Amino acid sequence: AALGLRNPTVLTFISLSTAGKANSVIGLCDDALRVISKQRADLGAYYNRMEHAAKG
Amino acid sequence: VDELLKGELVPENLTEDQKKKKKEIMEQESLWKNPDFKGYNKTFQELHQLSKTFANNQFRLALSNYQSGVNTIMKNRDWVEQYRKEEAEKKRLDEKWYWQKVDRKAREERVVYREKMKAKQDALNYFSKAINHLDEIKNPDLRERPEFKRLLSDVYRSWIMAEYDLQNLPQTIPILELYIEIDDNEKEYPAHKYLASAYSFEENMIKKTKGPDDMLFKYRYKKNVHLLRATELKYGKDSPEYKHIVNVINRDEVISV
Amino acid sequence: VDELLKGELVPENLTEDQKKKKKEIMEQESLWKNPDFKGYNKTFQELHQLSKTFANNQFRLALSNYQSGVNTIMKNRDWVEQYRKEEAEKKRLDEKWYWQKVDRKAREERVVYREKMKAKQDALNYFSKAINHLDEIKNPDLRERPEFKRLLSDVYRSWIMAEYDLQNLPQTIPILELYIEIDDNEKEYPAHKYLASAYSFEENMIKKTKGPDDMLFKYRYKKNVHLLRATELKYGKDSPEYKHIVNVINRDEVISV
Repeated sequence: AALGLRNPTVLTFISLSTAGKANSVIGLCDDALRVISKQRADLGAYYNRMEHAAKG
Repeated sequence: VDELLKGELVPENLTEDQKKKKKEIMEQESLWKNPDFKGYNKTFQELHQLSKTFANNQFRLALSNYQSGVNTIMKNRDWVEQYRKEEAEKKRLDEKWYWQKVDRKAREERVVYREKMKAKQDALNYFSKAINHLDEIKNPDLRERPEFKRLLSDVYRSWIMAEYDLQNLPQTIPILELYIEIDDNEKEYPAHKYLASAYSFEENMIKKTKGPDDMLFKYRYKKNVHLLRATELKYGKDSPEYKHIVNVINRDEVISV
Repeated sequence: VDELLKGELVPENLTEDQKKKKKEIMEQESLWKNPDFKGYNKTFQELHQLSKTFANNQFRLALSNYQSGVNTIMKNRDWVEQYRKEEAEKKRLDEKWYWQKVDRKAREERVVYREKMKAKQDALNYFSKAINHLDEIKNPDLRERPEFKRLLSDVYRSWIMAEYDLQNLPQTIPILELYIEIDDNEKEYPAHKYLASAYSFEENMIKKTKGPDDMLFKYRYKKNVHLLRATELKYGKDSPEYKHIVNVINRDEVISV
């Protein structure tokens, strides 16, 4: 739901049974991949600062 | 008479004894005035769900969502009308072949169809929110009021109309059946027309996926019942249209002689 | 006639001499009035278990647990009926395929099964507590009273029905054999219906694990005894069903020509 792959209200998730639908899903996965990448960045950024603090 | 003119469910303000009871409780709550109080046990505060203040607040939230959903549908038709007007009025200096005009036309149809579905999906979310707001009105007395039945039918009708456009026919069956149980909506032929198509979709899926025979028949019987009822409500019984449908249904159904 | 209307086993209050005897003993207990006395040797104080006061307190304890266990079962059936009602009445805006309906139903049947097994276990603990109280009523005279046999049969009946739902069939056999020794409970066909199944379970396990042949035939013979008896009580001797069971039983067992 948070990655945009499922409607948080109606609860229907994406489908690839139609060629026209699949083209629009390609854009959906791009935004889904961006959200995960932005999340992994913040986690790694926290890990880097914590690594400095332990050495300090 | 418009039931949504005031935008409220029930107008909230008489007995001398009741006026005395209301006086003493207000005094008691002043003694225990504590805005930071939070009930550890939720049972008592949940009784507020049966109040008239709660029902009015839920009714207005559903009204707000219903208006937004209708605005989504109506603005889309305004945009589609404006888009077609703008496309026809712009100069095509590099179009000289008939197949070029067919090619240019098909893009406009694809653009229009794309935007319509986006509007239908956006409006459906508003209606689904409006549906949920009315479902948590737990007071049966407030559910029988004309204002509630006026909004409940309008929310159901728009949700059914939009969901059919998204080709989600089987989802419209539960909502359509609750629609014809309110007031005299059962006498509307559009309600039974939609149920005929929706149950035909279910019948094909059982036939296609080779499901149970019992479900195949039930979807077939429900399809015929509402198909015939819609014919009667619009063209009348013992009409030329009605006789046509009876021949079809008898041929389709299984009978024993 | 209800033997549990008053909620007591025996009413505790005549002879002129006996009334005099009780008076002097009450006087002796006044001279030695010592609330802090504790008997080093428990044999004398253990005779209190033969009193009417002891049995009445135990009977109410067994009665109290029995009601809690029965109320536990009945509250569950209210919950299951309420739960099924609520699920069918809520909206499924994302369910458009038949397999989606099948999967949603399968989830509900798991939730219902989970609570039933939980409810049966909760009651079975109560019924076992009720059974434990009744076995420590050591006065044979008070054990013959109509109030006692009324509660004893109800406690056993509720316990056996709960135990069978938990599939602990071999445990029901000792309790069922005690049930059919109370009043004319032996003439109930459900009592012999359960013994038919429970002994069948025992025979299968001896066959499955290659147990002793003596235990194989004993459980086989007992299974036929209570299957034939259950048919006779419900359908009657020399009935078509009774003829059916005799053919089956004669075929299964070993006979000599």
